[PDB]
Amino acid sequence: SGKHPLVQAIENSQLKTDLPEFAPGDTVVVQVKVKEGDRERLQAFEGVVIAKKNRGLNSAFTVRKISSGVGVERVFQTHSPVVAKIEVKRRGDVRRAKLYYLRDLSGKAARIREKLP
RNA sequence: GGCCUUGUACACACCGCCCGUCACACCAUGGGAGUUUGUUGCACCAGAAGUAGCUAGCCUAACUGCAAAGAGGGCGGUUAC
Repeated sequence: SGKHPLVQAIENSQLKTDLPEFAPGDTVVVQVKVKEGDRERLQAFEGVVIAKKNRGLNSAFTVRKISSGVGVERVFQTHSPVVAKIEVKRRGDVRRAKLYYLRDLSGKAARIREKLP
């Protein structure tokens, strides 16, 4: 709430009301809507959350994964309608908010310990 | 000019035989700044399926228990090769 009240009021009418709770270090599956011509489908993007920005309507989160030996990161905009659904598959145990150090690790070294209730 | 003997790689028989460089044509081959293929010795990194060990997170038909739940099993995690 660092913006003017009118801007806050305009942003508040667009907020999603069903996002789950998730934190950096988790692994999530994001369903993205893909539109080809008139063909609508859902595509899954599964990976580790390495960064999360909490800014209301301007909230975002970064997901990193390995695809056919190539690392790929996508910075999803949380409240965009393109993100159909977010599932939390596993909860991780980390010590910091941003996990950019995972970019320099591979395979076993990049494993994240599971957070145990 | 004639006879005997001797040496010879000459026998078309010394107008013999025959050697090497240079020039010409062909053939195989050695060396050579480098270029490139296969294979291999170490040293390290990464590492699947699989097997062996340890775990206690989760889930559970046959057994035990009046039942609560145990035993056993499975998934997961993890170490070695």
